[PDB]
Amino acid sequence: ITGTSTVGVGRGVLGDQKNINTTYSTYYYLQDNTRGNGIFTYDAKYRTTLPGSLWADADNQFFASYDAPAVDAHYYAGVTYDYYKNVHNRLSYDGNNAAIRSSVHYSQGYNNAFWNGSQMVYGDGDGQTFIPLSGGIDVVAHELTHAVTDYTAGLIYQNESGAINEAISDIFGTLVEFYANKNPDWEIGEDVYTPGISGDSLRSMSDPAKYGDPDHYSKRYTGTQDNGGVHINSGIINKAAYLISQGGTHYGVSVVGIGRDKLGKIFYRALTQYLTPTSNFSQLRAAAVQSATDLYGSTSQEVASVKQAFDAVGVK
Ligand SMILES: [Ca+2]
Ligand SMILES: [Ca+2]
Ligand SMILES: [Ca+2]
Ligand SMILES: [Ca+2]
Ligand SMILES: [Zn+2]
Repeated sequence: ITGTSTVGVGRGVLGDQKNINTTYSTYYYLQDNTRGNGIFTYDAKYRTTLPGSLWADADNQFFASYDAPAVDAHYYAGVTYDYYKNVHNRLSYDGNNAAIRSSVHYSQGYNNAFWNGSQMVYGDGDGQTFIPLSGGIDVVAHELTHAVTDYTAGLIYQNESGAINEAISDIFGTLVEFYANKNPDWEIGEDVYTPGISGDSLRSMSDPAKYGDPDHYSKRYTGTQDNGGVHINSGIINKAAYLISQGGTHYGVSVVGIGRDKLGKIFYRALTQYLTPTSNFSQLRAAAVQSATDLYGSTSQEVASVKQAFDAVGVK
Protein backbone atom coordinates (compact mmCIF):
# COMPACT_ATOMS: atom_id res chain seq x y z
CA ILE A 1 0.00 0.00 0.00
CA THR A 2 1.02 3.66 -0.37
CA GLY A 3 1.65 5.64 2.79
CA THR A 4 4.09 7.12 5.23
CA SER A 5 7.03 5.09 6.55
CA THR A 6 7.16 4.89 10.31
CA VAL A 7 8.36 2.72 13.19
CA GLY A 8 6.22 0.67 15.56
CA VAL A 9 7.03 -1.47 18.56
CA GLY A 10 5.97 -4.91 19.64
CA ARG A 11 6.84 -8.14 21.34
CA GLY A 12 7.97 -11.29 19.56
CA VAL A 13 7.24 -14.96 20.23
CA LEU A 14 9.84 -15.26 22.99
CA GLY A 15 8.52 -12.09 24.71
CA ASP A 16 11.38 -9.78 23.69
CA GLN A 17 10.54 -6.24 22.64
CA LYS A 18 11.60 -4.85 19.26
CA ASN A 19 11.05 -1.98 16.84
CA ILE A 20 9.65 -2.81 13.44
CA ASN A 21 9.29 -0.78 10.24
CA THR A 22 5.66 -0.17 9.38
CA THR A 23 3.71 1.93 6.89
CA TYR A 24 0.91 4.29 7.81
CA SER A 25 -2.22 4.81 5.75
CA THR A 26 -5.32 4.96 7.97
CA TYR A 27 -4.03 1.75 9.51
CA TYR A 28 -0.41 0.87 10.30
CA TYR A 29 0.66 -2.03 8.07
CA LEU A 30 3.51 -4.49 8.39
CA GLN A 31 5.23 -3.13 5.33
CA ASP A 32 8.87 -2.14 5.62
CA ASN A 33 9.83 0.32 2.86
CA THR A 34 13.42 0.70 3.97
CA ARG A 35 14.66 -2.53 2.38
CA GLY A 36 14.66 -3.06 -1.38
CA ASN A 37 11.15 -3.17 -2.80
CA GLY A 38 9.77 -3.91 0.64
CA ILE A 39 9.11 -6.55 3.26
CA PHE A 40 5.44 -7.39 3.65
CA THR A 41 3.91 -9.58 6.34
CA TYR A 42 0.43 -11.10 6.03
CA ASP A 43 -2.15 -12.71 8.26
CA ALA A 44 -3.32 -16.10 6.94
CA LYS A 45 -5.98 -16.16 9.73
CA TYR A 46 -5.63 -19.91 10.39
CA ARG A 47 -6.53 -20.80 6.79
CA THR A 48 -4.34 -22.34 4.07
CA THR A 49 -5.29 -19.71 1.49
CA LEU A 50 -2.26 -17.52 0.64
CA PRO A 51 -1.05 -14.85 1.14
CA GLY A 52 -4.01 -13.73 3.28
CA SER A 53 -4.39 -10.05 4.32
CA LEU A 54 -1.57 -7.55 4.59
CA TRP A 55 -1.20 -7.16 8.38
CA ALA A 56 -3.08 -4.04 9.59
CA ASP A 57 -2.96 -2.59 13.07
CA ALA A 58 -4.85 0.38 14.54
CA ASP A 59 -2.17 1.91 16.81
CA ASN A 60 1.31 0.79 15.66
CA GLN A 61 1.76 -1.19 18.90
CA PHE A 62 2.04 -4.96 18.52
CA PHE A 63 1.87 -6.44 22.03
CA ALA A 64 -1.10 -8.86 21.60
CA SER A 65 -0.17 -12.54 21.67
CA TYR A 66 -1.83 -12.87 18.23
CA ASP A 67 0.71 -10.25 16.96
CA ALA A 68 3.85 -12.04 18.14
CA PRO A 69 4.58 -14.31 15.13
CA ALA A 70 4.02 -11.42 12.73
CA VAL A 71 6.42 -9.19 14.63
CA ASP A 72 9.18 -11.75 14.42
CA ALA A 73 8.56 -12.85 10.81
CA HIS A 74 8.69 -9.20 9.76
CA TYR A 75 11.71 -8.31 11.86
CA TYR A 76 13.82 -11.41 11.11
CA ALA A 77 13.10 -11.08 7.39
CA GLY A 78 14.69 -7.61 7.70
CA VAL A 79 17.74 -8.96 9.51
CA THR A 80 18.18 -11.68 6.90
CA TYR A 81 17.92 -9.07 4.09
CA ASP A 82 20.59 -7.01 5.91
CA TYR A 83 22.91 -10.01 6.19
CA TYR A 84 22.80 -10.80 2.49
CA LYS A 85 23.27 -7.15 1.54
CA ASN A 86 26.01 -6.21 3.99
CA VAL A 87 28.00 -9.42 3.94
CA HIS A 88 27.52 -10.73 0.37
CA ASN A 89 26.50 -7.65 -1.60
CA ARG A 90 23.25 -9.33 -2.58
CA LEU A 91 20.03 -7.35 -2.91
CA SER A 92 17.23 -9.59 -1.71
CA TYR A 93 16.82 -13.18 -2.83
CA ASP A 94 16.80 -12.57 -6.58
CA GLY A 95 19.67 -10.07 -6.49
CA ASN A 96 17.49 -7.19 -7.80
CA ASN A 97 15.62 -6.27 -4.58
CA ALA A 98 12.48 -8.44 -4.95
CA ALA A 99 9.82 -7.87 -2.28
CA ILE A 100 9.93 -10.36 0.56
CA ARG A 101 6.53 -11.67 1.64
CA SER A 102 5.67 -13.85 4.65
CA SER A 103 2.37 -15.17 5.93
CA VAL A 104 1.89 -16.22 9.57
CA HIS A 105 -0.94 -18.01 11.38
CA TYR A 106 -0.96 -20.50 8.50
CA SER A 107 -3.49 -23.26 9.09
CA GLN A 108 -4.17 -24.68 12.61
CA GLY A 109 -1.54 -26.40 14.74
CA TYR A 110 0.85 -26.47 11.78
CA ASN A 111 4.30 -27.63 12.85
CA ASN A 112 6.34 -26.36 9.94
CA ALA A 113 7.46 -23.36 7.89
CA PHE A 114 8.38 -23.15 4.24
CA TRP A 115 9.24 -21.20 1.13
CA ASN A 116 6.52 -22.02 -1.48
CA GLY A 117 8.31 -20.66 -4.56
CA SER A 118 6.85 -17.16 -4.05
CA GLN A 119 6.82 -16.42 -0.30
CA MET A 120 7.56 -17.74 3.16
CA VAL A 121 4.79 -19.33 5.24
CA TYR A 122 4.87 -20.00 9.02
CA GLY A 123 2.71 -22.27 11.10
CA ASP A 124 1.92 -21.52 14.77
CA GLY A 125 2.97 -24.99 15.93
CA ASP A 126 0.77 -27.14 18.16
CA GLY A 127 2.20 -25.67 21.37
CA GLN A 128 4.05 -28.85 22.42
CA THR A 129 6.27 -29.86 19.49
CA PHE A 130 6.68 -26.25 18.28
CA ILE A 131 5.70 -22.73 19.12
CA PRO A 132 5.18 -20.22 16.30
CA LEU A 133 8.02 -20.93 13.89
CA SER A 134 8.95 -17.35 13.03
CA GLY A 135 10.32 -17.00 16.60
CA GLY A 136 13.55 -18.65 15.41
CA ILE A 137 15.90 -16.47 13.41
CA ASP A 138 17.74 -19.60 12.12
CA VAL A 139 14.29 -20.82 10.87
CA VAL A 140 13.43 -17.54 9.08
CA ALA A 141 16.89 -17.36 7.48
CA HIS A 142 16.76 -21.07 6.57
CA GLU A 143 13.52 -20.54 4.63
CA LEU A 144 14.57 -17.30 2.88
CA THR A 145 17.85 -18.96 1.90
CA HIS A 146 15.71 -21.48 -0.09
CA ALA A 147 14.62 -18.43 -2.13
CA VAL A 148 18.28 -17.52 -2.72
CA THR A 149 19.09 -21.07 -3.80
CA ASP A 150 16.08 -21.27 -6.16
CA TYR A 151 17.29 -18.08 -7.95
CA THR A 152 20.88 -19.20 -8.23
CA ALA A 153 21.97 -22.86 -8.29
CA GLY A 154 18.37 -24.13 -8.54
CA LEU A 155 19.15 -27.34 -6.67
CA ILE A 156 16.33 -29.83 -7.18
CA TYR A 157 14.55 -30.86 -3.96
CA GLN A 158 15.30 -34.60 -4.10
CA ASN A 159 18.21 -36.98 -3.32
CA GLU A 160 21.71 -35.49 -3.01
CA SER A 161 20.94 -32.20 -4.68
CA GLY A 162 18.00 -31.70 -2.28
CA ALA A 163 20.19 -32.55 0.72
CA ILE A 164 22.62 -29.86 -0.45
CA ASN A 165 19.70 -27.49 -0.84
CA GLU A 166 18.71 -28.10 2.83
CA ALA A 167 22.28 -27.94 4.19
CA ILE A 168 22.81 -24.59 2.48
CA SER A 169 19.68 -23.32 4.22
CA ASP A 170 20.90 -24.66 7.63
CA ILE A 171 24.39 -23.19 7.05
CA PHE A 172 23.18 -19.71 6.15
CA GLY A 173 20.41 -19.82 8.74
CA THR A 174 23.15 -20.41 11.29
CA LEU A 175 25.40 -17.68 9.88
CA VAL A 176 22.51 -15.23 10.07
CA GLU A 177 21.92 -16.31 13.68
CA PHE A 178 25.55 -15.47 14.45
CA TYR A 179 25.27 -12.19 12.53
CA ALA A 180 22.41 -11.04 14.71
CA ASN A 181 24.23 -12.35 17.80
CA LYS A 182 21.08 -13.79 19.37
CA ASN A 183 22.48 -16.57 21.59
CA PRO A 184 24.05 -18.11 18.48
CA ASP A 185 24.86 -21.81 18.17
CA TRP A 186 25.27 -24.61 15.60
CA GLU A 187 21.85 -26.12 16.26
CA ILE A 188 18.71 -25.61 14.20
CA GLY A 189 15.41 -24.43 15.64
CA GLU A 190 16.26 -24.61 19.34
CA ASP A 191 14.27 -21.43 20.13
CA VAL A 192 10.92 -22.76 18.85
CA TYR A 193 11.25 -26.52 19.24
CA THR A 194 9.66 -28.38 22.21
CA PRO A 195 8.96 -25.53 24.59
CA GLY A 196 8.61 -28.19 27.30
CA ILE A 197 12.21 -29.50 26.97
CA SER A 198 15.35 -27.41 27.42
CA GLY A 199 18.62 -28.03 25.57
CA ASP A 200 17.36 -29.77 22.41
CA SER A 201 16.78 -28.75 18.77
CA LEU A 202 15.51 -30.09 15.49
CA ARG A 203 18.92 -30.78 13.94
CA SER A 204 22.50 -30.29 15.03
CA MET A 205 25.31 -29.15 12.73
CA SER A 206 28.08 -29.78 15.30
CA ASP A 207 26.88 -33.32 15.92
CA PRO A 208 24.13 -34.44 13.54
CA ALA A 209 24.13 -38.00 15.00
CA LYS A 210 22.78 -36.59 18.23
CA TYR A 211 19.31 -36.79 16.58
CA GLY A 212 20.05 -39.83 14.41
CA ASP A 213 21.16 -37.97 11.26
CA PRO A 214 24.28 -39.15 9.37
CA ASP A 215 27.62 -37.48 9.97
CA HIS A 216 29.49 -39.50 7.37
CA TYR A 217 28.79 -40.45 3.74
CA SER A 218 28.99 -44.17 4.54
CA LYS A 219 25.91 -43.61 6.70
CA ARG A 220 23.78 -41.86 4.09
CA TYR A 221 20.10 -42.67 3.82
CA THR A 222 19.35 -44.32 0.45
CA GLY A 223 15.58 -44.88 0.64
CA THR A 224 12.62 -42.87 -0.62
CA GLN A 225 11.12 -41.09 2.38
CA ASP A 226 11.63 -37.33 2.79
CA ASN A 227 12.31 -36.98 -0.95
CA GLY A 228 15.22 -39.35 -0.70
CA GLY A 229 16.39 -37.97 2.68
CA VAL A 230 16.80 -34.26 1.96
CA HIS A 231 16.49 -33.35 5.65
CA ILE A 232 18.48 -36.43 6.76
CA ASN A 233 21.53 -36.52 4.51
CA SER A 234 21.99 -32.79 4.94
CA GLY A 235 23.71 -33.77 8.21
CA ILE A 236 26.75 -34.94 6.21
CA ILE A 237 27.18 -31.50 4.60
CA ASN A 238 26.28 -29.66 7.79
CA LYS A 239 29.03 -31.51 9.68
CA ALA A 240 31.53 -30.66 6.92
CA ALA A 241 30.58 -26.98 7.17
CA TYR A 242 30.91 -27.06 10.94
CA LEU A 243 34.41 -28.58 10.59
CA ILE A 244 35.54 -26.00 8.01
CA SER A 245 34.51 -23.19 10.37
CA GLN A 246 35.36 -24.57 13.81
CA GLY A 247 37.88 -27.33 13.15
CA GLY A 248 38.06 -30.68 14.92
CA THR A 249 38.90 -34.34 14.48
CA HIS A 250 36.14 -36.48 13.02
CA TYR A 251 36.56 -40.20 12.33
CA GLY A 252 40.30 -39.73 12.82
CA VAL A 253 40.62 -36.90 10.29
CA SER A 254 41.78 -33.54 11.65
CA VAL A 255 40.55 -30.22 10.26
CA VAL A 256 41.97 -26.83 11.08
CA GLY A 257 39.14 -24.34 11.36
CA ILE A 258 39.10 -21.14 9.30
CA GLY A 259 36.13 -19.46 10.98
CA ARG A 260 32.59 -18.40 10.06
CA ASP A 261 33.28 -15.43 7.82
CA LYS A 262 35.39 -17.49 5.40
CA LEU A 263 32.92 -20.42 5.53
CA GLY A 264 30.15 -18.08 4.37
CA LYS A 265 32.28 -16.57 1.59
CA ILE A 266 33.29 -19.96 0.24
CA PHE A 267 29.79 -21.42 0.32
CA TYR A 268 28.13 -18.31 -1.11
CA ARG A 269 30.57 -18.39 -4.03
CA ALA A 270 30.03 -22.13 -4.56
CA LEU A 271 26.29 -21.57 -4.54
CA THR A 272 26.16 -18.59 -6.86
CA GLN A 273 28.97 -19.49 -9.28
CA TYR A 274 29.49 -23.29 -9.47
CA LEU A 275 26.49 -25.35 -8.30
CA THR A 276 23.77 -26.39 -10.73
CA PRO A 277 20.34 -27.96 -10.32
CA THR A 278 21.61 -31.57 -10.31
CA SER A 279 24.84 -31.13 -8.36
CA ASN A 280 25.63 -34.06 -6.07
CA PHE A 281 27.89 -34.21 -2.97
CA SER A 282 31.03 -34.94 -4.96
CA GLN A 283 30.30 -31.92 -7.13
CA LEU A 284 29.75 -29.76 -4.03
CA ARG A 285 33.19 -30.75 -2.84
CA ALA A 286 34.74 -29.63 -6.16
CA ALA A 287 32.72 -26.41 -6.16
CA ALA A 288 33.82 -25.62 -2.60
CA VAL A 289 37.49 -26.33 -3.38
CA GLN A 290 37.36 -24.19 -6.51
CA SER A 291 35.66 -21.36 -4.58
CA ALA A 292 38.29 -21.37 -1.83
CA THR A 293 40.98 -21.50 -4.57
CA ASP A 294 39.43 -18.49 -6.29
CA LEU A 295 39.37 -16.53 -3.06
CA TYR A 296 42.52 -17.55 -1.17
CA GLY A 297 44.82 -19.34 -3.63
CA SER A 298 45.38 -23.03 -4.36
CA THR A 299 48.09 -23.46 -1.69
CA SER A 300 46.19 -21.69 1.10
CA GLN A 301 45.22 -23.14 4.46
CA GLU A 302 41.62 -22.39 3.36
CA VAL A 303 41.71 -24.84 0.46
CA ALA A 304 43.46 -27.40 2.69
CA SER A 305 40.71 -27.19 5.36
CA VAL A 306 37.91 -27.51 2.78
CA LYS A 307 39.55 -30.72 1.51
CA GLN A 308 40.16 -32.11 5.00
CA ALA A 309 36.54 -31.41 6.04
CA PHE A 310 35.09 -33.29 3.11
CA ASP A 311 37.61 -36.17 3.56
CA ALA A 312 36.42 -36.34 7.18
CA VAL A 313 32.77 -36.85 6.20
CA GLY A 314 33.74 -39.33 3.48
CA VAL A 315 32.90 -37.18 0.44
CA LYS A 316 35.42 -37.66 -2.37
CA1 LIG B 1 -2.03 -2.73 18.06
CA1 LIG C 1 20.36 -20.00 19.31
CA1 LIG D 1 20.34 -22.06 16.18
CA1 LIG E 1 13.03 -27.54 23.34
ZN1 LIG F 1 14.51 -26.31 4.22
